[PDB]
Amino acid sequence: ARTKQTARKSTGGKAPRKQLATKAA
Amino acid sequence: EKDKPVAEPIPICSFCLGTKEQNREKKPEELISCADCGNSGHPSCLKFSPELTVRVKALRWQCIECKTCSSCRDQGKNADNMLFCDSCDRGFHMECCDPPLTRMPKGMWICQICRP
Ligand SMILES: [Zn+2]
Ligand SMILES: [Zn+2]
Ligand SMILES: [Zn+2]
Ligand SMILES: [Zn+2]
Repeated sequence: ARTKQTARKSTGGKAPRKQLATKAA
Repeated sequence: EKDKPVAEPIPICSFCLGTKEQNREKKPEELISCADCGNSGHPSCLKFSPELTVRVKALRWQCIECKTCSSCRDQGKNADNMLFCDSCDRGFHMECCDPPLTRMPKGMWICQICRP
């Protein structure tokens, strides 16, 4: 089963936010 | 869920920085977006099956961090151990399941709403 904690790990990391901001605008 | 407004979606996948026009395999793939913060992911980057993807697109879906327990509406001190339904991706604290769970379920887990 997945929990919030295990889903964080199994999904893989988010991209660097500065890079998501550079892309969001 | 029928009642709480939905945040403006961000049209960029938070995991791979692609749009609906490009996922990690250089192919178009529609995003799903958190109703509370608007952050988005490709289903393939979220590691959702096609069946789960269909179900969450029809629900007020929340991202991992925003997910609140469907029973008590809280995150709380035990938020990290909240279960995520493998059918509808709703969150439930173990102590808020019906019936309550003392231990983590093994394998795929289906919540009290999806259970026939
Ligand atoms: Zn992606
Ligand atoms: Zn969110
Ligand atoms: Zn709860
Ligand atoms: Zn469910």
